[PDB]
Amino acid sequence: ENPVYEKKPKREVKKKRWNRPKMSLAQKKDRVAQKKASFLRAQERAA
RNA sequence: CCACCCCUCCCACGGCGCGACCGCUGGGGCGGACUGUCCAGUGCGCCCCGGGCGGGUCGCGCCGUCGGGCCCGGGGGGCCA
Repeated sequence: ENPVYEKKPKREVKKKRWNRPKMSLAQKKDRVAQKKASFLRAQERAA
């Protein structure tokens, strides 16, 4: 009788990011700086 | 028409210090993610700037030059005029 497809109307999206963004070079380069500081004050406090 | 004496036009090229324009670019603040075996650190989206730098566009001031304009225009020597 009526095979034609009435589409579902695209509601206004508030646009929030459920996905985690890609970690930038500055952050990645700085983490390994913080880690190699954290390791050397885990010796200076220790020894 | 040119050598002589001031001034004046646009165009060309080079220099120079200035305006008005896309990038680049430390710090002040919203907003959110994120990191570190101390509370401390790092991008990020709207904007704000304290700045400088050239790229070229665009528009100036002034200087350069046996400059180009039938050597623009106005106050003795050579022209297949």
